[PDB]
This record gives sequence, C-alpha cells and structure tokens, in this order.
Amino acid sequence: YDPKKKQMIQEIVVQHDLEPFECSKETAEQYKHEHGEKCEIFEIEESGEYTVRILKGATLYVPKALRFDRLVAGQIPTGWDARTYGIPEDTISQVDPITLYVLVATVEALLSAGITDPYEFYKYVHVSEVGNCSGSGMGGVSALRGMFKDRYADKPVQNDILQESFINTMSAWVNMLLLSSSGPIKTPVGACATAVESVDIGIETILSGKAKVVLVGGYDDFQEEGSYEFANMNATSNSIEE
Amino acid sequence: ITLYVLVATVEALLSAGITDPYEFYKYVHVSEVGNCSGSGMGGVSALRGMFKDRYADKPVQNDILQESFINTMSAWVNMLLLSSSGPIKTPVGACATAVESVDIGIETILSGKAKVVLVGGYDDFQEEGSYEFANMNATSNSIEEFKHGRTPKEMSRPTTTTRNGFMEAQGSGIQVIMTADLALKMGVPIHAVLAMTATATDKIGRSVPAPGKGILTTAREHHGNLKYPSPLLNIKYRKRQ
Amino acid sequence: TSTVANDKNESATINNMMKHLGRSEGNPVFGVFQKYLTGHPKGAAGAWMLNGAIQILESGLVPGNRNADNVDKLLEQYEYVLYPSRSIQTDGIKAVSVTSFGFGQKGAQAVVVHPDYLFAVLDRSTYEEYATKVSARNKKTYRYM
Amino acid sequence: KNANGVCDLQEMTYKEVANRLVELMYVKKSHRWIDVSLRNMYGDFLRRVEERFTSSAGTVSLLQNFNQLNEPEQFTADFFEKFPQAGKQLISEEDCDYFLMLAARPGQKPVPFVPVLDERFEFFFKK
Amino acid sequence: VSSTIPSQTIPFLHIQKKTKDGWEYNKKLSSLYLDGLESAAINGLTFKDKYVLVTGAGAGSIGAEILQGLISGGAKVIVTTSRFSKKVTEYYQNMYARYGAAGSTLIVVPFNQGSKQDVDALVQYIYDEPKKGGLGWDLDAIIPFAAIPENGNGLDNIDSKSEFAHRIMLTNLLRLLGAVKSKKPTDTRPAQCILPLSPNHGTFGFDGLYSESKISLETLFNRWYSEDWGSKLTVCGAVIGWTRGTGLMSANNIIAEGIEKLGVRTFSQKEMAFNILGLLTPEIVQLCQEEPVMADLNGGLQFIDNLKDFTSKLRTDLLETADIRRAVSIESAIEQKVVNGDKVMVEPRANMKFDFPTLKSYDEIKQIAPELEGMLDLENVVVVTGFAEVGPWGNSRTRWEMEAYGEFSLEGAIEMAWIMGFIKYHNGNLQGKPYSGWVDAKTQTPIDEKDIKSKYEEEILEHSGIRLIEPELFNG
Amino acid sequence: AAIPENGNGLDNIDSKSEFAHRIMLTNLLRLLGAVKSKKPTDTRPAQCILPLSPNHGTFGFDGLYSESKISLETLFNRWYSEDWGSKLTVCGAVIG
Amino acid sequence: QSNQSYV
Amino acid sequence: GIQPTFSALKSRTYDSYWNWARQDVLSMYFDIIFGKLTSVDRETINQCIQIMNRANPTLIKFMQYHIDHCPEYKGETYKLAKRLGQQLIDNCKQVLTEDPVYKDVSRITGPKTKVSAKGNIEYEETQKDSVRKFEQYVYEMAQGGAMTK
Repeated sequence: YDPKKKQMIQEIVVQHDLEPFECSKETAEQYKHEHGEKCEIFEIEESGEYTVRILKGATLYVPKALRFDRLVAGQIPTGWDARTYGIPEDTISQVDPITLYVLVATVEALLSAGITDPYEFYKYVHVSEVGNCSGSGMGGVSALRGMFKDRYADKPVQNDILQESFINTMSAWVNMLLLSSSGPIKTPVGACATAVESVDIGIETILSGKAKVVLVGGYDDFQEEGSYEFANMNATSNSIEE
Repeated sequence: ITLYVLVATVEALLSAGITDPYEFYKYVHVSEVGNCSGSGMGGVSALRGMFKDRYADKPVQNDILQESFINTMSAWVNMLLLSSSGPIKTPVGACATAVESVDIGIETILSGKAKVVLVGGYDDFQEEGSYEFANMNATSNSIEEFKHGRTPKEMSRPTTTTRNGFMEAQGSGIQVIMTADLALKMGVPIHAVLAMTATATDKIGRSVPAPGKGILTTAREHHGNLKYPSPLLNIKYRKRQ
Repeated sequence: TSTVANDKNESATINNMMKHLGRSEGNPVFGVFQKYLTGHPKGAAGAWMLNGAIQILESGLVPGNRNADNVDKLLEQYEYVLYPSRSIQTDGIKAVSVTSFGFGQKGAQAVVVHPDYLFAVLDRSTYEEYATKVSARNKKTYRYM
Repeated sequence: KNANGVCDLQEMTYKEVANRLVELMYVKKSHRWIDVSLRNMYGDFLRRVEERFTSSAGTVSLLQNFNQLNEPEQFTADFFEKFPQAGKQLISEEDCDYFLMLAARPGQKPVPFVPVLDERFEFFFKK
Repeated sequence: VSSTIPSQTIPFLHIQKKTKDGWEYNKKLSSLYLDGLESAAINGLTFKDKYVLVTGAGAGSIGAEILQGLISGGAKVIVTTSRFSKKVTEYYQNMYARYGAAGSTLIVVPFNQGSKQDVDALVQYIYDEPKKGGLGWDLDAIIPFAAIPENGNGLDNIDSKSEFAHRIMLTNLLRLLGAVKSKKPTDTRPAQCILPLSPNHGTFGFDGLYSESKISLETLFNRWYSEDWGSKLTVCGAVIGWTRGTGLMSANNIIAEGIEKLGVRTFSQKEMAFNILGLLTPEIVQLCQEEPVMADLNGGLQFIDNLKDFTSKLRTDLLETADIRRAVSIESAIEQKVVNGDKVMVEPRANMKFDFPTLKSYDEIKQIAPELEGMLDLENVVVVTGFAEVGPWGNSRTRWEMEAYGEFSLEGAIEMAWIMGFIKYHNGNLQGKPYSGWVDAKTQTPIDEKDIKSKYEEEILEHSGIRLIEPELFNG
Repeated sequence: AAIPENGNGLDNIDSKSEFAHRIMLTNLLRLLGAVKSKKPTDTRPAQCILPLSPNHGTFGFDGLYSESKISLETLFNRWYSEDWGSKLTVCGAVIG
Repeated sequence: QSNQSYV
Repeated sequence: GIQPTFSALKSRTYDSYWNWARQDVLSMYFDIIFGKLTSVDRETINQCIQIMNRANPTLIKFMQYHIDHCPEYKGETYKLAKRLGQQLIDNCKQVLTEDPVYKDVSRITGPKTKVSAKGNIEYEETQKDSVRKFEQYVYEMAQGGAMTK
C-alpha cells in the first residue's frame, strides 16, 4: 500500500473490440455469462482452452492511481514479527494481523500479571470463571479487505476469511490458543472507546460473579481503506497540508 | 440494517407501551436509559461501499465508515429516539449477539448503571457475506437442495437427517428490558422475567466455526455428597432468614 | 441452524444440562427451531428466538418445526429433548431456555420465566394499581398504534 | 364524552359512542328520532361495530333493517350485550374516520354535534 | 368365522384354487384367509422385518391405505410416487408420523413406472448396499398398483395414453418383478407380488388397454411353475372389487347402494386395504410360497348377469328420478316467483387490538405462586417489557402467527399487506367519493378487509419468508 | 403376425419382447379399431380370427407371448361392452 | 465431584 | 410419460417413530385436558393403538411423568386425562415387548345415495347399522349374500 499511489479501478465502456485472449473453459464461460452479446468465447480444439474476445460496448475496469494525501500513520515498528514472540507459522498464515497483535498483547499481559502458564488460573478458579471481554472498533479489516476486494478481483483468498473478519474472532483465537476457558466472552465495539467499554463490561462481569478473571482491552489495525474513509470524513490530519 | 433497527426499536417500545421515548425520563435519569444491542457484522452494505464501490470509484457517501460501524445502529437509535446518556455497550457474538446483548443488559441493570436497556441483535444479508459463508460451507447449497427436490420453504430443516447447512437471513430484533419495580411503577406490560443469562467459550481448538459445549457450565453444581438437601434451595427457610 | 455439528452439539448440550440438573426422567423440554421458518440472521438470531420464547410463555403454545421431516436417529439418545413438528397448545409454559451458539465459541443461554411468578411477589394493592396503569397505557398504545 | 368527562373521539368506547349518538340524536321526551337520516347514520355506525367485532363469515347481523332503531335504547342494550368487548375497547382510528365520514355524508341532515376540530370545523359548526 | 361361513354360500372374500376347469372357489383356502382376517381384526396383524415395495400409493388411494397398514404393522416400505413435491412428501411424512410403528421406515422416492430406466434404477437403489448409495434391502413383498387413469378409449382410440398406460400396468410391472428377481441373491426369501387383478376384463369397455393389462397379469400364475423364479417371487393376485371413493368407480358411488341391494358387497378404501393386507398374513404368505394364490375380493359381483347393463340401468333410474324431481322443483319455484312476485350477513372486519399480555387476578396469581410474596428484590429483577423484530415474516405478531399456526389470520394478513405495501390507508376523497378504509396501493381502488386475505395472501406467502434471493432487495 | 421371441423370462423382458407384444396385442387392437373406424355400415361386419393360445405361460421363457395371447381374450367381453359389436365379430381360434 | 472439594 | 424421474437424491426416509410417539402422546394429552377428546371416540382408540405400536421404555417414562404430575385438582378434564393416560400407560407397558400390529378400529361405513327435493344427487358414506367393527365386517364377508348361494 503506497498512499502516494492508491490503486483504484475506473469503469469504461469500450469503443472497440479487444483482440482475443486465451483462458480456460471456466473463465471463458464466466466472461460470456457476464457480458453475453458483448463477449465472444470459442474453443481452441487443438488444445482445449478458450479464446475470449471483448466487443464494442463491453465494460472494462482499467486501474488508476490516486495521489492520496494521508501519508503518515502511527505504525508498529518496522520488522515487528509475530515469529519473534513464538507464534507459529500456521497461526500466522491463518489469523489476521490484528489477531497476531492481540495474541502478543495477551501473552505479554499475562506475563505482566506473572502468569507464565495460562492454565494457572484453573488452580484457583473454575474454567467458567476466566473470560475475555476485549474487543475492536472494526476488527479484521484486512480480512474484510480480502472478502470485499480480493475476492471480487478473484485473487487467492483463504476460504475462512469472514471468520478472521469477525471482531470476536481475536478473542476466539486467544481462547483457542492460550486460555481454553469456558468463562464469559463479551466483545464490545466502541469504535474508539472500545477498550474503556471493555473494561466496563469486564468489571461488571466480575462484580456479577460470572467471572473471576477477565481479559479486557481493545485492538484495531490501520489499513488503506480505513485511512481513506477517515480522510473522507476529514477526521485525520492532512499530511500534505502539514 | 440501521433502518431495520430503528423500526424494531420503535416497535419494541410500542410493545412496551412507550409511545414517546422521553417517557422514561419522568421516572429515571437520562443516564439510566441505555442501549446494549449489537450486531454480528454491522453495516455490511456500508462495508461493501467502502471496500468495493470506492475501489471502483462509484459515488459513495463520505461517511460510509460511520454507517459501517456496528455501534452506529445504536448511535442512530439514541440520536433519533432516546437521547439518553445511559450506558451503551455494543456486543459482537457474530451469531449469539442478541443473547450476549441480553447478558450485557442484565448485568448493566443489576449493577445499577441503567434502569432501562435496549437489548437485542441485528444483521443484514448481502452478496459478500453469502459468498463467504458458502466458502466456509456453513450454508446449504441451493443447487444440491433442488437436486434433492427441496423447496426454499423446506431447505431450512433443523434436527433432520438431511440438514446440510443453515439458511442465511436478515433483519433485526430488539427488546426493552428494565427492572421489575420500574416496570410496575411505569405501568408497562411485563412480558417476561429474564431469570438467567450466560455466555461461554469452549476450549482449545483450531476451528472457530466449530461449536462446543462451553455453555454446559450453566448447569454446573457439585455432587460429591448429597446425603441431605441444601437448606438454601428450600423456599420457607430462606423466607424465615 | 440446520447444520450437522450445530444441531447435534445443541441437542447434546441440552440433554447433559438436564441430566446433570436432575431433570426427572420422562420430562423432556420441547425444542423450538424457529430458524426453519425465519432463517438464520446471524446476530438477530437470539433476538428472534427470545421474542418467540416470550410469545410461547404468553400463549402457552409450543410451535413445531414444520420442516422436521425426520428427526435424526442420532437425536434419539437425547431423552431430555423432544422435537415437535407441529404446534402443541399446552396449559401453560413456566420457563423457556433460549440457547444460541455463535462463531468464535460464543455459547450463550438465557432463561425466560413467566411474568406470573414476578406478580406473585407483589402485594394485592401494588398489583391492582399496576394493572390499572397497564390498562390505561394499553388503551393509549392501542390508539397510537 | 366518556365516563371521565369530555374527551376526543378516540378516547371513547364503542358503547360510549353509540350511547352518545342515541343521547344526541334520539329524543327521550317524544320517543322519536330527530331525523331518519340520523337514524340511518346510527345504523351504519352499528354496522361498523358489528363488522369490527365479528371475525367469522356467515354471521347474521343483529340489525336486519334500520326500522329496529326507532326504539334504539333496548336495541343498543342487546347489541352491546352481544358485543361486550365493544364497551371495553376504544374506538379504532378506522372507525373514527368512518364516523367522521358518516357525520358528513351528503343527503343527510348534518349531525347535531361537533365531532372534530379540523378544517371541517366551520362545516360542522354552521350547517 | 370359518365355521360361521354358511353352507353352500360363497363368501364375499375368498381364495380360489386352480383346477382343470379353471379357477374355482376353495373352501379350505378361503377358510384359512378368513380366519387370518378375523385374527387381524381382533388381535391385529404384524409386518415387522417385512420389506415392501409399493407403487401407485397416492394420497386418497388403496395403495395409501395399504401403506398405512404396513407401517402400522411395522413394515419397512419403499413407497414410490410419480408426482414428487412438497405436498406429496408432507402427506407421506404425516402418514409416517401418525402411523409409523416401531421399526417401520417409510422411504418416499420419485419414480416413473412408465420408464424402464426408473424400474431398473429403483430396484438397483433398493438392493444396493448403503455404501453404494442404495438401501441394501431384500423385498419381502411387492404391491405394484401403479395405474394411470385412461377413459373413453375404445378399440378405435387406443391412443398414446392407452399404450403408455399398458406399459405402466403390464410391461414395466413385469420388468420390475424380473429386476427384483435378478437382484435377489438367495432362494430362501421370496417376495410376495400382490397383483391388482380386476374381475372385469372388458365388461365395461371404453377403458383403453386396462382389461388387457389386468388379464395379462394373470399369466404369472402359470409362469410361476414354468419359469425359474418360483422360489424368488410368489404370486398373490388380488381381484379387487367395487371400491368406493376411487377414481375408477367414483362416478358409480351413487349406484353402489343399488348394487348392494341385491345381496352384494361394495368396499370402502379402508375395507379393501384391510382385505389386501389380509393377504400378507404368515399363513397366506406360506400359501403363496407353496402355490400361487388367487384371492377374489370382488364381493360377489361376478354373479350379476350383465353387470354393465345393470349398472347403467341403476344409474339411468337414479338420474331419471333426480331429473324429474329437479324439473318439478324448478317449475314450482318459478310458479311461486310469478305468483308472489320478486337475511343481512355481517361482513367480518379485522380488529387489531394491540393487546398487552392478559393480567390475572391477584388471587389467581397467589394460587399459582403463594410462597413468593415479598421475597424478591424488584429492583434486582430484570423483565422484558416490550419486544419487536424485522424479519422474513414481518414483525413479532405476524411471525408468531405463521410460526404457531402456519397461516395468517385476518389481522395478520392485513398487517403483512400493510408491511409489504399491498394496501395503504386512505382518508379523504377517493375518485370523487369520500372513502375511509384500505386501498390497493398499486391500483388505488378500495379493498374490503375481508377480501385482503384473499387478494394478497398468495403474493404475501410468495414474497415473504425463505425464498429465492430477489435482486431488487439487494441492489441488482 | 408374430415375431419369434425365445429365452426371455420375467428377468429378460427385453426390447424384442416389448416390440413383440406391440405387434401381437397393441397394434393388433389398433388394426381392428382402424378397420372399425373405416367401416361405414353396420350390416357388413368383419370376422376377426384371433390366434389364441391354450398355453398362457405354461412353458415359460417366451417373453410376452402369453401376455399378448391372453390379452386378446378381452375382445370377447368387449364385443358386448363397446360400440363395435356390429362392425367386428370375434372368432378366437385357440390353436394347438 | 470429589467428596473433599466442598467441605 | 417415458421421461425418467427416479433419483436416489430425492429419496425421503422417515424412521423417527421414537420422536413422533412422544409428540402424539403429548398432543392427545392436551386434547384430553382441553376437552377436544374423549375415550368413546374411536379416533382415540386408533391413536392409542399407534402409541402402543410405538411404545418404548422412554415413552413409558414420558407418559408416566405427565400422568403422575397431572394436576387433577384443576378440573374434570385433568382427572379424565390422568385416568385415561394411566390406562394407556398400562397398555403400553403390557405390549412393550410385543411386536407392533396393524389394527384398524374405524367404524365400518357403507354407501347411501339420497335425492333431495331439488333433485340434487348426494352421496354419503354412512355407518352401517349391523356392522360396527372389522370383526363384524369379517363375519359379513363369511356370510356373503343371497346372490352368492
């Protein structure tokens, strides 16, 4: 993501038939289904592949780049890796970067509390008494980008991207990798006051007797799309002006 | 989804007999009317705008992210109807959002932070969520169901031998919960009593969509030595105490 | 939700809940499966099932899963769960257990008791005054509606 | 005019509305109606009441002919003995609108009361 | 009851034996069958561990009644249908829910007996192991009652319908029996083929090839001895008599009583099903395994000389009487009309009383829960005071109506019409008239509240609930 | 008109057996019905000499031969029950 | 459900 | 018409008698306590025969709970439900190990054609006076008729 080269795609109606290009039967059939009279699909009997000709009046999306004026963000230090904290490669490839940040912050918070083994809670409290009331303002924005943009673009995206997109999925991964508790889980969304909301939920959870330990907090990630939207609402500072 | 929430909220207040939302403020402080409702995904249409239509350079409103937030529906409810300063706590259970919201609302009321809470849950159906659920094989395949001779009104069949995924839906559901004494002092129809409510996680795993028996802890009790009944379960003993 | 794992795990969870709490043998809870009719709206799910539970409390009527063509043979072992396929009008439902299971290990349960057992804790005068107020409010709400 | 006092139309029960119509359109002293058109208006309102409070088709109307309304007090008593819920339920908005339309039906003697304060208030007040 | 069979009289239901002269009533076999029927009536008849194939068992039919009897007795039945649909599958589901006994399993399959491929595929699916997608069953009985209704077809109009019907009734029937034989591995578990023979082979005429099919089914009795499938299939030909309510004789129900006036018996569907289920008793099963069993359940109609002419006589007499009295009544009514010259029903309306939950008296509340007085903190008791929803079935009220009852009341129908915009309320001048009521939003014409549930219920149900995704609701 | 079909039992009622049944029974009846339809008068009937068989499945493995032959016997009753008694007259010769 | 974990 | 229609994917298997037995038991129990059902009706006996056919120990416990906790003090219909369900429980217990049987207890009906004064032909299936059960049906079949001599 280069904010000085923010990629967009512009819709154009073609005033000329593009030269045929080769592709598989499935992709050619999909092209014909979309376009129809404005596409032409034909099998190369020699091989089996298909040639697709896009005709006049068809719709194309030609990429364009926009010089975006929000070039500055408060970013985790360059070279920060979940690997240096012992998070395995399979988890890194499965979960969202926000979830990696949550896992690191959770183990570091337990270590701040002196709990080297998360199962040490179960010597003192029932498994139903350790909860996770933390949350996010937006959640797995990278997974949402996958679902909404990369899948539209037909890029290779994991089939469980929506799972990583859910805001409570970070808490789910925390419980699935560290705690294994059956205590309360209550994921707030304050969009900004999320962590103080989470402290409120965790305190009332503890005082109601439903939990004796709660993992509270808040997490969020910076991405191109959130940056652009905050710019559109004029909520963030303009780096060019600054 | 916010439209669905607004309609469900006014209809819930009307079910509670509150034609004017400001009638709460005759009995409770503005800081005692809250909105603990939530969503699994929130404004998926606004997310589609942000992530797809803006990439495509289509004309999209500049505050689409606002509508995309999951607490925005609660914000619009407060901005258009309630104007309370009570607690606002937006859960995300992704499928248990409404029951988790009832849990948050009940603890909010019992802690004394609110006397009235708007609990519930909402979600919207869209192309992108449908496609993702299909990729995770959580929803039933309509082609396969037509091959099996199943109509749309019989595709959603819980507990049957041939259940093969859930039927995605859309909408909202809101409830107005409050203390019993407030309900009786206001003279509102008390439809039900929320005796109990709980949330739970399962265990170690590597499958988020996999359900588990974590909520079984709601039935937990000790049974080592039951030679005599516990006096506390006996009503008259507690009454004389 | 009409998914294999979810329905099996739910019937099991309810059965073990009642078995551990000492539910008397031959007293199964009737299972309502609203999603057959309303689909599964993710977060609005528990709200719809809670509204249905309140309505079941009020009417005494237990709806039936009209799409329950053949309850899975793996659900016979759960003796504490009955699976109606048709609405049964009972003489009164005292409590309802609304249980939801969501992605990320979001198990959740709620218990909805009939408001009669609330009104039983009031004295006569309080209840009569409340009833008069509710009648007046009901007429006002009827006009507004 | 309800038991509490003067009110709006919507704050009346159907029995209250019918009793008020008989009070203001039927003369106790002479045992007669002010006008047969007003008797027909009372009949049409009672038609609306029975239609509102009956849900089954193929039911015989209590009022077969409006000539039964020439002695309307006992007929009103029988009608609202058959429909006890009518004397408990406030008049719906549908039936309030219907009542206001019957109060201004053309070819009928203008009603001897004012039902609403609206743009038609001059009409109701002066005709 | 065998001893109570009168001397020299042939019972209405009787088993026939084969002799040099042909098929004739047999006292011994009829005694055995009647005693089995008596035992079935008193103690009941069981069909446990009995695998049955049933064809043509549509709703309101003899096959359906045998299906009820089979699943009641405990049989595992494959019912095949040619009109597979939600309504058919729900009829069969309700049948199993009300009658399916312990161990009984009802398998509804789509099936065209008029195609060879369906016959072969069905027998393959029944006999294939579960690991190959089949059932792994060995049929203990076959009841191929699949008949297509053909009428008005004489010798001069043996049309495509008649040829297809003959295929279903005879050719593919025999192919189904042969396929079952081919897929039977053992010689110790025969299948009892209950053949729906008819006693009227062209006696009525204008039935297409029905008589040809039914009389061609009678060759299986001889072919049982002459071919190598005697130990695999056992023939039980039930000559079915006058059955009431069935399409084949529904036009003759009115003359059924006149037929019975002669000391003859006409059967209802339940009676005929009982008779045919009597052919599945263990005794008759053994008898079929020994020799082919012809059961004549005709009720003595073979003794009427010129049955067609007599039935026509009865129908003509009844119709003449009806026409005479119709003409007399019509003329009398016209006379009263011309002589004396030429009740108001109240039309129901919806009453949407948005009622709160009914409050009981304090005494009745204290009767439900006496010990709870002044025990709980009302400040600490949380209660649901109002609720609502937006969903596939409208609001809480209408969603509850469709959940609890499966249909909308008048109030619910109007609420759905208002939600989906089918109706709008109008209060003012409506095309030059003052109207206050519901108005069709599309046409802007008045509509009656009672008529709302008739004009719009179909569209409400079509465009509400779980249904095909509508692009107009999701932006194309 | 008969085609020779042999070795076909109940388990092998094949295309040959179905075609044979068509010839022997279905199109036979259609031929008789066509002759009736084209007969203008009721005073010159046609005597249909039906080749009936005495062995209806007594030998077996003959395909649908017995079915066709026994189905031809319905014409004897259908002569009375239908409106072609005066146009066609049935003479079933059970050939030995 | 130990016998010594409660008292 | 020769179009194939069979598919193994359209097979619908029904075998959950275990659930339908409890469903029907409860459905008839509430009919009894709400006054929609009485023992004299032969539909009651027909339903009880199916419940006996589907009898299982779990179903015995299911019925026994609802007949032991039946609040007989709330009306005659609850007393009726208690006593009648107790008899049905005894029957299900005695036939618990027995093989399910098909027993039709419907009232035997015969044709009845009547011509109204308006000349309308009405067919009604009336209950036969002399034949009430299938036992008497079988007796009638054994006797035959005058024309069967």
